[PDB]
Amino acid sequence: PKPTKGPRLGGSSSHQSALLANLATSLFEHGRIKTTEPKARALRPYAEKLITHAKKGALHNRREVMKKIRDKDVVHTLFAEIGPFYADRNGGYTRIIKVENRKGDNAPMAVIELVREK
Amino acid sequence: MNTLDFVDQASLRDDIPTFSPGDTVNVHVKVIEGSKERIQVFKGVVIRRQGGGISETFTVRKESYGVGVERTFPVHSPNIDHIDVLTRGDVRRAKLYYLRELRGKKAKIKEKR
Amino acid sequence: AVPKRRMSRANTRSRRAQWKAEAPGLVTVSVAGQQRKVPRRLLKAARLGLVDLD
Amino acid sequence: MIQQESRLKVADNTGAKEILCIRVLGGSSRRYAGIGDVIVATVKDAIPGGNVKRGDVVKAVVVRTVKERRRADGSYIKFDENAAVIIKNDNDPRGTRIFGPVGRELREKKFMKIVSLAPEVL
Amino acid sequence: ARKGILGTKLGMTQVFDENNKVVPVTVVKAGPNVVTRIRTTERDGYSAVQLAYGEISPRKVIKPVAGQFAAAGVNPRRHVAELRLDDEAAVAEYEVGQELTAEIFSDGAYVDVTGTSKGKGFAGTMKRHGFRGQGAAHGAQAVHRRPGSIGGCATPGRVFKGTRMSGRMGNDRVTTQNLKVHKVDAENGVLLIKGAIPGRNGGLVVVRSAIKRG
RNA sequence: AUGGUUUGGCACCUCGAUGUCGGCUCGUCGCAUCCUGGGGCUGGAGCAGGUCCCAAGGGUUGGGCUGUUCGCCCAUUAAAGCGGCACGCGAGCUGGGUUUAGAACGUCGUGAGACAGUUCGGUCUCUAUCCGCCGCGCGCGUCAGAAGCUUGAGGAAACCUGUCCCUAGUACGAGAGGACCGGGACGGACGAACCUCUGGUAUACCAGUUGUCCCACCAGGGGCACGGCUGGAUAGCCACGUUCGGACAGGAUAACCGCUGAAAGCAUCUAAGCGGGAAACCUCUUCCAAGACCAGGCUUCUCACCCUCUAGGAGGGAUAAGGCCCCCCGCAGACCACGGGAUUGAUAGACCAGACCUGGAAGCCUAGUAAUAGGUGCAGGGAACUGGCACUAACCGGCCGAAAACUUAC
Repeated sequence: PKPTKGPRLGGSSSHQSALLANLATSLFEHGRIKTTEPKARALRPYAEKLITHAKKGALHNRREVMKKIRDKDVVHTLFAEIGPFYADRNGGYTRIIKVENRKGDNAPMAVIELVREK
Repeated sequence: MNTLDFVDQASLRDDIPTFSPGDTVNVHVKVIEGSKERIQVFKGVVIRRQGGGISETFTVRKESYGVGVERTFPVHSPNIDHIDVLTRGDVRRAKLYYLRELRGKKAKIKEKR
Repeated sequence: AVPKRRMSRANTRSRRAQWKAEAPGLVTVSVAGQQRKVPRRLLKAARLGLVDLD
Repeated sequence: MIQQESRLKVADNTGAKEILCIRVLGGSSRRYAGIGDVIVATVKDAIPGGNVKRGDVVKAVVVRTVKERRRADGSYIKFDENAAVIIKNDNDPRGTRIFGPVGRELREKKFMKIVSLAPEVL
Repeated sequence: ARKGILGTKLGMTQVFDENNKVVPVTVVKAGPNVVTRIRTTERDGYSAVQLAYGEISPRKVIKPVAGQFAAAGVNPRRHVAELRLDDEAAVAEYEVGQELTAEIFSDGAYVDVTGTSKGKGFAGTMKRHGFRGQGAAHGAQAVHRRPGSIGGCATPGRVFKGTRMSGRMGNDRVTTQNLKVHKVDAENGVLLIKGAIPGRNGGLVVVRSAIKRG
């Protein structure tokens, strides 16, 4: 999606890519994760586009997802439940909730979770 | 929807033959030589095409008298009376800038068969 | 560069007065029945029970 | 775009092979010379039997450039090499034969003899 | 006298004239303008006409602006601006409620476009003032872009108000003069102005008749 | 006779420290003016000069040699001005020279050593307190609280110039040569705005490919090796790109040209007067600007409800118009601010479609012993741009915020 306007998240572009991949993997595996607010803000489009790939479930899309997720159990869950679950929803798969700041460095924490309403 | 499209379409020019980089075309360009009209044909290889709609431009490169010549034309330019596509080239790139360093035998292009 | 002179009390206090903290704005919320103050930034989180409230 | 200390191949048959630009005539502190500009140049390489000699200060006009040059009708022209033709004070070539194509800009600058002698004008 | 209109910068495109030359033209949405207030010498001390432009929902206007528009007699508009005329005979042809559109201009007319320049942020002297930086080699130590000398040797011992140094750049009202109107698209209310006008796409611009070439 | 721009003289100034020349970067001022501008006489026929007045608005090039200032030279140019400001500018830069310690040559001294004689090499430290300057906010004020649009005292920016074509090969001139004035086009340097074109960049784009490890394996991919290296690369920023600018006009003037005429019966551009007269001056162009304390003007909106001490004023509370904070954001941005949206919503993301970039995806089939090639197929993949779409987030929300009175005139 849209690249970050400012400097990268983890201090380098490769670290940022690995960070986004790991965060997306954790979000798909658990269903909700807690992280600093900018991290979730950057994670939203990445996870939503991965879910969009998972929605139209074909071998091509499976390879497209696997070239970013790298975790096979999470890929199987994504293409078995998460994919079909959002079949009739057009966008807005995730939501961001702002929570209390961190104690060590006063970083703004936020919780990003998949929607389960319908 | 490309907001300036309604302005663009009025000056857009039809009848442009379809072509791709690598094709060999001859461009019939009208010129002015002491206030009289004549058409000078420029025959060469289409090495690039930068899509912009009305501002779409294509480049044709020819080897003339041992000196390489490149000419860039707007596709919808009224100064171009007619474009004729002679042969279809087989290329793997959208821009043939590597042809600027090749001469003669090495600078030939495969023909689409 | 080094300071050429010792700063007087007036200038020191006047510039020191600008180092201060602003009071965050609090709005009420109803969780588990009892009413308590929570910043409006955390209103939704408090309503979903994501904020530890002592 | 040709400037000071730039080298140009010679596109005529005066015996010179390569010249070095000294000044770009046509205004004080002028910077670049495109197709059709007159420059002051010194001959760096010359044919052993040619009439010109190395180090001769001459007057030449640029006829080819590598940097593409915009035209009035929105089209561009780009050559492969920078080339110049040695001329006299009356804007005629000191040679009798021109090698390689030239630009249309030599017509609006009243270089009729060079245009006529050129093998082709683009 | 000097005509004018409020418009919006839509973008820039390319057109070919009747000599087949290329003409880079900026598209200006010179939309419908409504006269809201008339400035007169007998009341305000100067002669000017006030124009309104843009569309906004009626629930977005505050009570004072809505009251002013209602007193004028027209629906509120997003943008309001004044055109300074020269005398009362110049303002005699404008009355409140009259609608101004793009066809007040004609092909080949010369116009002056006023807009807010793009923002460049806190810009250094190399960018803000065209300073030539110091050498990038030959031992120069951390002075590749700094301005260098400021004053000199005591005497005034001060810095001479108006010294050019780094600071905020852009975001200032700018007027470009003697722009030629290539075409007036009446049905879209669109002006094709040859050249570049200040501001970003979608910004507010004021198109006025040229003061030098008109 | 001026000047302290040159070498001088004095030593009042600092040895419990004032960087010593050139160069770079950045200036500001004077006119004793290099060009452009206005005139006079010409030992000025015209051209072109000579010379002298007025004139400081702008401009006043790039290189070779030398550490150089200076200077000579090479190309140009309208011209390549002279000077002041610690011979401006090292808490801005350089260390080439000078000016430590090493070493050598010539000369001097028996010797240690020495030479405003020569040559090679030789640490340039600092987090900005105050004034100053460039930008940005907070607070209060402008006699109720606010909101739109502005007038402008005052200030800043800009001010350059060339060639060619008609008038005209005329005037003048033995001929050669050679115009005044007025119109038009194209340029050089500089400045601003902008990204349609060209070009640069491109750390979440597309494709190729090397070494290696991993996804059990083939296939297909992934991590690392400067984004591993290459070929392209939309948006944004930008110039090498595009467009535009220096004006026109008026007033008062300088040198000067004058009209009308005294003192001084004539004369006299003058002591009364009245006129022309320049890139200088005031307007004119662009921009800032009511903290302009004379704190402005035209409008519009709310235009009210309590409690307390003692009723003199004051204090406190709650409000209206409106603003801010929290939230979604920006091509606005260090922070702040500014601008837009906030369910009565297209502000951002996602989704769908298009534009554009890349260049023909995976799987399957076919041909080939294989490398590989063809079909399915303008395929697949994808960021900025455009249009739809409330699916996600802009929230069942907090803080501020409206009137002593009197005099005179009508």
